[PDB]
Amino acid sequence: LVTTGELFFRSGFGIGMRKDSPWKQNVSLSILKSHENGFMEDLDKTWV
Amino acid sequence: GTWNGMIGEVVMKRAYMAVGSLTINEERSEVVDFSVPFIETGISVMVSRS
Amino acid sequence: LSGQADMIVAPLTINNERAQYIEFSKPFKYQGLTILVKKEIPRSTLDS
Ligand SMILES: *[C@@H]1O[C@H](CO)[C@@H](O[C@@H]2O[C@H](CO)[C@@H](O)[C@H](O)[C@H]2NC(C)=O)[C@H](O)[C@H]1NC(C)=O
Ligand SMILES: O=C(O)[C@H]1CN(CCCP(=O)(O)O)CCN1
Repeated sequence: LVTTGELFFRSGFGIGMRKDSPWKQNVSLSILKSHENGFMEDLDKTWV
Repeated sequence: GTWNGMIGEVVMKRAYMAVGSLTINEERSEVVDFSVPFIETGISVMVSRS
Repeated sequence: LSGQADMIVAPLTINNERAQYIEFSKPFKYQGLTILVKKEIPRSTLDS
């Protein structure tokens, strides 16, 4: 299988639910914490 | 502990909203609110095409 | 929105509608958009 040309719609996937929940701030906290320890690269080397 | 520059202006309310090519950092996250980014970046490596 | 599940974890895009309905956190994983085809077996076509 081959990819195309140039990629478009350079978006992001994150996490969000109803507004009754300040958990999403802790979610941002966790994503930056893993930015400070290299954990998404662990997920990448495991899966992607 | 005291912020300067654009972050200092925002902290001291001198600058209400911020505009500039500044990335997202945890230290700034504790003192300001990071909005939704409009473009991506990160730890990239560039090499000669050769 | 009906209250069945509490939090969502899934790679969902963030368009305008569901963002108006519910807010989202930082995008844990960046992404783009590409067409996919099963390439083609290299074959030179000619008679003789
Ligand atoms: C969401 O993030 C907030 C931001 O800190 C967390 O709030 C802290 O809660 C801990 C105990 O859970 C306290 O010791 C801190 O004083 C709180 N900090 C502040 C200023 O809010 C919270 O833990 C996270 N999750 C929850 C449970 O909401
Ligand atoms: O947020 C900021 O302050 C700027 C800073 N720039 C730093 C350039 C990389 P280095 O620090 O020189 O290694 C990147 C864009 N955002």
